[PDB]
Amino acid sequence: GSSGSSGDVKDVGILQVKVLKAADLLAADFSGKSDPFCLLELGNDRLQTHTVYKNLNPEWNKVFTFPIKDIHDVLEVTVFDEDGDKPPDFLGKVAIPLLSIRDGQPNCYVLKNKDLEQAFKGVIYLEMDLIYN
Repeated sequence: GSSGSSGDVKDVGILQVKVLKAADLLAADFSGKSDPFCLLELGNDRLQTHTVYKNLNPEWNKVFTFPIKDIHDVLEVTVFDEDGDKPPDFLGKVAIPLLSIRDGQPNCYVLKNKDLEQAFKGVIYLEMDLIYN
């Protein structure tokens, strides 16, 4: 038991993500509401947040931990909008290199679409943290 689990390569660190919430979220329906959701995808594993209905600003406030295989990786949080039988739609994205991760400060990351060159609509607040084994 005491012995460790030595064997598989030693990871460089761990990326701790914390989904706070979303502000100024575009409205899919005419009424003025939507059922968006945050979907974290890194390396090979992926995790999403609880889907909130009848709310333009879902207070996710969740946490997600993923192994850091390559320090040259980049986490991307794509928020879509679930529409019943119909599949989810793309409502902007956010690309941020782990390196950038300096401190656990609330840094707002505007939702930029494939054309990062410009913006899309509203912004988001994601709190990430870089850890080292």
